[PDB]
Amino acid sequence: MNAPPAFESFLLFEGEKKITINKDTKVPNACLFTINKEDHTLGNIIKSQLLKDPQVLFAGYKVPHPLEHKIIIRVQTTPDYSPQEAFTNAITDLISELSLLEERFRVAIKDKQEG
Amino acid sequence: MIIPVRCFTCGKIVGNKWEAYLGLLQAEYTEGDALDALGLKRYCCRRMLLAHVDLIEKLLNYAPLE
Amino acid sequence: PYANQPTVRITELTDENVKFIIENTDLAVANSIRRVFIAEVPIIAIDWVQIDANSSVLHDEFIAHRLGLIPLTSDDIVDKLQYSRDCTCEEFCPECSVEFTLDVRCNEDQTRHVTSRDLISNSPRVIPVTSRQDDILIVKLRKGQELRLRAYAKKGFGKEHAKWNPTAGVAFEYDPDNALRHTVYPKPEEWPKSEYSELDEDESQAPYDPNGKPERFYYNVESCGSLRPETIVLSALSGLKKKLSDLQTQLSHEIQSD
Amino acid sequence: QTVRISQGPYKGYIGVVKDATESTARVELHSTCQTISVDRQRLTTVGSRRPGGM
Amino acid sequence: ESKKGFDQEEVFEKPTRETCQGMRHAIYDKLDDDGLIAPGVRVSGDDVIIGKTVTLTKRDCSTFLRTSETGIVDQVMVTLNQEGYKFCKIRVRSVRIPQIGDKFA
Amino acid sequence: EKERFRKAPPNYAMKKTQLLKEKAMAEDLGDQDKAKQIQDQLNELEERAEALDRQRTKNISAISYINQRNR
Amino acid sequence: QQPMIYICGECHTENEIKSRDPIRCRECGYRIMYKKRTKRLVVFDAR
Amino acid sequence: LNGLTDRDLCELNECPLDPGGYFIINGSEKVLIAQEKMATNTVYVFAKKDSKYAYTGEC
RNA sequence: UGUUUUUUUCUGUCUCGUGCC
Ligand SMILES: [Zn+2]
Ligand SMILES: [Zn+2]
Ligand SMILES: [Zn+2]
Repeated sequence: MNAPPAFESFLLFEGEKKITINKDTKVPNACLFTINKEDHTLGNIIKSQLLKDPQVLFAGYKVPHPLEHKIIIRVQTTPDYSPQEAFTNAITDLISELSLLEERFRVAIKDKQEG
Repeated sequence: MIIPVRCFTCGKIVGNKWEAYLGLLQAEYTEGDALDALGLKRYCCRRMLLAHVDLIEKLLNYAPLE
Repeated sequence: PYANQPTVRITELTDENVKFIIENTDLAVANSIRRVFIAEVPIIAIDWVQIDANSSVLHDEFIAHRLGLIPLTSDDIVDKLQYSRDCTCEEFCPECSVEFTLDVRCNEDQTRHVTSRDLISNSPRVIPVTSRQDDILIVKLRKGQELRLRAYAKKGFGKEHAKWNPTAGVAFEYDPDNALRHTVYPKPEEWPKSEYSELDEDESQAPYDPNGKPERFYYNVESCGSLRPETIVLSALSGLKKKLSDLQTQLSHEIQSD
Repeated sequence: QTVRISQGPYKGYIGVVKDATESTARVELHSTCQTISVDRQRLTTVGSRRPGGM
Repeated sequence: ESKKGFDQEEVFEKPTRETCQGMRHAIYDKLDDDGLIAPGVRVSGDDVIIGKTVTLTKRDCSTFLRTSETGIVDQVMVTLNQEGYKFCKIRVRSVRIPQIGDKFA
Repeated sequence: EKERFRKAPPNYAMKKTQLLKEKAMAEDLGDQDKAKQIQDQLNELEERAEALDRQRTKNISAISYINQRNR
Repeated sequence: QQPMIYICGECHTENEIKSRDPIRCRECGYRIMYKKRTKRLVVFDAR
Repeated sequence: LNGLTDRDLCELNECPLDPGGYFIINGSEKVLIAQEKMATNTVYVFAKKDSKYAYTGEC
């Protein structure tokens, strides 16, 4: 009777923020990015892209509870490199790589048809 | 009771294949060749034509009128 | 501190499935692209059935359940229509939905086979998979029974329900030879060789490789019939790009607000 | 009375108002076996009459 | 229905808001005027399923769907029992989607 | 008055009519009456078989054929 | 003006049955009879 | 339904697969559980120890 | 120089059988 619907996994609720930044107090230059209504699709690629950057000292996400739709990403970089710009660069260059992959796949398909 | 529309595990449409499966078994083909003649490679989709029971016929035997 | 330049090579292009290879990319990107292939792919499907007279032997909900699983071709319609949740009108408008109708009544003595062909759609291009192989059997009617109803179709993705799952099964596989030791075979000689394995029949598995990254990820996206496989790949990549862009915009707004 | 949700995530469902208030109103969904509390303004009466009667 | 006594008597009839003294705080216009719900109609917990009213003016001696059932009426059948009174049976279906905690084996 | 003119076999009372005819034949000790009842029962059975064959000509018969050849 | 249309058991023939009447079909004569589908907005979600 | 073809059974709102052999009382399927007991007309010689008799010839 | 409505927790008996941790 109380099974949740299907739209509460991706659709935002009124008042609920898509992303929230929270600075950590245990170590300097460390913030936990909390993402709402998402899953491993949008966190694993960002985790790996952050891992590629050498200036990022720490990078990793988790799922507080599988039924609940939220992921926390913790990022810790060098003191001369804020984690906000690290996250922004990771997202931007991941977008660029995905677009390039799209373009290459499309040209490969169009060449494969009768060619 | 009736053929499903898609395989539970995979998702390939199998609903449009029960009648063809019966026909191929009808002519001379046997099951082991009929299944791959229809185009079912994964073993998960092959239970839909082997494990399915066709109980809709008995239900249709109880015609409401005439 | 930047990403990579992946390469693509299609090995088999057909109208039912595509086998392509992605090289020079991280495992996480590959797995995410797979999960988007399965879950987050826009596609049209039946999601609102109005049953007016159902005298069949099956349940009233059984008809709707079966109709929900009937694929609908959306090669150039899914990109145009908008999600019903974000619509700015009332009732299922044709600009954001597609109407269907089914009116079959077994009059002759022989039993009827109500197939997907009976779904008379208002739009020409939004039709069940019957263009170019028998049709999806919905139910069987007998003399005296009938089935009248009309349904509307909307856009959705597999994350909401399995009706919007275009891909049948994605065969994701990387590193056919067990070179990275990501799996340890107790008896390698007892296992068969992968389809894409380049090693000879003598050696069982490739030797260990300490400094080696996973590359050359293989794909076998298999379309159910609604969307074309390459169309599925393009739509999934475009959706992932849109999600990334929205996340970037939200992060930028959050940073400026602080 | 039978109503129809015209806006919000449940747009398209059909139900009968169970308990109504000045702002919100509980409507039991036809398909699913669950009752939700949707805003009254999100509802649109459709009714079910029978013209004729002769 | 049955003949309880010389003055007591049961009959199928929609218990209105005026003549019937004993009455539940539930919806009654959901069923037709016979006192039997039509098939394929929404019912939920604590909903009137039959329109039985016994005269004392009348008392709503009608049964209700059990709490936490939330099903749909499949068909309604009416007949006479051996005694010759109006005898009816109603069955309510429910699509139980497999959810967590259900016992499998 | 309705069943007086309305012919009996239609439509779902075929089994009931056959049972009634058999009971009447068993109860009746006469020869002509028993023969007439037996002929009526045989005619009803033949009509029911023909109606089923017409209804079960497709699918219902092909499924029996495939099952028998498969066994 | 609804005369409470009912459906016979085996004959499946429409019958008009009002209150304070025996529950029998217009021909043959049986004791079992069902009701007709409601006229309400029966709308399901194909989920 | 004694030796009746499946045609009539289907026409009488019944199935040929029903095993049968169950009474119908007040519209409820009643079944008689086969009770077992001690065989009659047979001599039994037990050795009950919690009594004053060493042996007992029950029949 | 004027403007029509206030009533609310009901409730059921004794017996037997089956299934589950
Ligand atoms: Zn399968
Ligand atoms: Zn619209
Ligand atoms: Zn009658």
